[PDB]
Amino acid sequence: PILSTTTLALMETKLKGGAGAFATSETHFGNYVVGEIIPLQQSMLFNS
Amino acid sequence: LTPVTMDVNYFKIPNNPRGRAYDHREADAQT
Amino acid sequence: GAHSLTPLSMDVIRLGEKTVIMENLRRVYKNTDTKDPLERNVDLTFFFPVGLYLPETVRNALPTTAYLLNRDRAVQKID
Amino acid sequence: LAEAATDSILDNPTTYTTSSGAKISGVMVSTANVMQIIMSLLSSHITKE
Amino acid sequence: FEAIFGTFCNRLEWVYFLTSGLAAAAHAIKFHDLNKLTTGKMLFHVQVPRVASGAGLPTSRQTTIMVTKYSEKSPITIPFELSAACLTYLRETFEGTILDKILNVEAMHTVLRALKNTADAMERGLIHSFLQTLLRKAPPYFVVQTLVENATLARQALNRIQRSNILQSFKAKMLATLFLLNRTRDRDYVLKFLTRLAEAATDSILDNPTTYTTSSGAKISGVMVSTANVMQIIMSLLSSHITKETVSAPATYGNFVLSPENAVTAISYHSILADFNGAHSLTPLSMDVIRLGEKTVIMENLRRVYKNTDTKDPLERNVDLT
Amino acid sequence: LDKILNVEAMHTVLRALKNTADAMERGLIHSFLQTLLRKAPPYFVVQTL
Amino acid sequence: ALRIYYGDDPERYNIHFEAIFGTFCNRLEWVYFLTSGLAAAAHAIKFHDLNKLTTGKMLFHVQVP
Repeated sequence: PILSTTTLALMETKLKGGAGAFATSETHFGNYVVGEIIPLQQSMLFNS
Repeated sequence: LTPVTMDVNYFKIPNNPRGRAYDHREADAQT
Repeated sequence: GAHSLTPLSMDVIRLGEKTVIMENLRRVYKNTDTKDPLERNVDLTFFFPVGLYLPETVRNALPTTAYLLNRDRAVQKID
Repeated sequence: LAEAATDSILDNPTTYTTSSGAKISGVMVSTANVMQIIMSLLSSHITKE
Repeated sequence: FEAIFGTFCNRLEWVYFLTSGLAAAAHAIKFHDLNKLTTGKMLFHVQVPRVASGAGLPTSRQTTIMVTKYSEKSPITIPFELSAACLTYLRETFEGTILDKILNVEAMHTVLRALKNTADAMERGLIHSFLQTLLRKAPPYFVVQTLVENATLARQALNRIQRSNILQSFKAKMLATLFLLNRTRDRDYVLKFLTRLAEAATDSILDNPTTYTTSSGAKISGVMVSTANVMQIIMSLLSSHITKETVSAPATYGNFVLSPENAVTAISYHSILADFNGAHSLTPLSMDVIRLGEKTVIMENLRRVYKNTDTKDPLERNVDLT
Repeated sequence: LDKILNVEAMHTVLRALKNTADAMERGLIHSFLQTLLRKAPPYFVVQTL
Repeated sequence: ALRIYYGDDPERYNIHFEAIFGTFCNRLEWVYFLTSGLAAAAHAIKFHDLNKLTTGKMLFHVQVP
């Protein structure tokens, strides 16, 4: 499964945020994110 | 001059100062 | 003839008391239109949901869109 | 990876020897990108015998 | 003696083009006159290797495609002044007295210093023109990266959305490495990015492997130039790879050869008429070589050629970010 | 001129012979690599073995 | 070279160099299989003809300690 996000605020706090945040899946009151199980995204965007 | 109802989500990611990437009848596929 | 040797130059790694020769096949497959068999093309499939519900005075919000990543690293939008 | 394989049946130890007394115990091939990354990542082990 | 002081006139740091580290990207040949050099093109007959690993597929190619590459001329000039009153002291061979000899040897030192000044500023102008011609050939890194990434899916049809995805992909590649060396301070990431620089280029057509060799058996596979600040940071950042070997530059310039095919052109043209009746020597020097993913690139600092001159270095641009 | 066309034909057939005898070796390395790729399992397979 | 490029008779014709360029044909980077690093996983033997080579099997008598 991949990085799925409902609103752009959680998107740009999870992508601007740091490193190793891609495996955390935080659930808000009604908003929710799921992260990728293996680091496939940040292995591509960080290594360029 | 810009509206106050414009989201700060637009300003975090790098985009144009117009708001558009003249026909605005087509929608935006980037945002 | 079967017991004669020659030296050359090669780059050797030492990997846990083992010596393995690294070798690059670029200099044999350069500028030829024969595709190197060492570069395959895997086909991984993903999946992602949109518009779920979370069970249980500002209320919660029910989603209707889903924002994903991109090869060009832009924010996607599926709704 | 290197300890996952097994020995071959007939192998002369006198061929494929380094300048010291270390017999070569295999071979690794790769493309340009991966081998360039490995060459620039583990230069404390990569030497030229 | 009223009062003595000390006066001293320094002689400038000399530099030749072949002894520089930049000459490992050149094939310079001393010709004589360019009036008989007619065209800008020069035909390169180049082979292509074909691997025969298919029993059902014969390649059936002639594999001797010729390429046409056009030249560009660039003159390099310098005004060169000389006082003629000193010149009369030399071209007339004065033999008067010891004071005549002293003014003679002073005029000799004057014209020798002027000759060394003009013959050394000519070489610095030559390195300037070579650097300018090489800067007018290199694309940015994301451009050649998007070229090699989109090599397999090149233009077969008109597709503007494909060009838009191309635009956004090199936009992301550009915003990844706008100022990468300013940004991070870890060695592994800049080593990986420099390796992806070094493997981004292609081979040149004609290159002798026997020239530009290190003390070991590692052929030099390129050259890197930079200014003072960036190269000083890289020297103080990756000292586990920077070492100082003895590279093997050519002894003098190459001398041109004449092909043996105009011989059979000239004999065939005589048949229409009524009746018929150094380049392989080397020298060592000292240069600092990096080892970058089984590639050896020469780092070179252009400070010692552009110091104290009022000619701005073309390697320091001025971008305008908004 | 007969000697010049002679040595030019010699260079032609020598370049053709070197081209075919060197592309044969590259095809040999291609076939050897293909035969070695048709023998290696993935790493987790031999690890679970 | 004087009789060769410029000609036999200097009168009523001359051979005039119109414009010269440079042409160069590279020779490719040679590679042999034994000198490659891949040949450290091989035991290659030059035979002559494979008509008398009947079977695909080859018996290996191997000890076990």
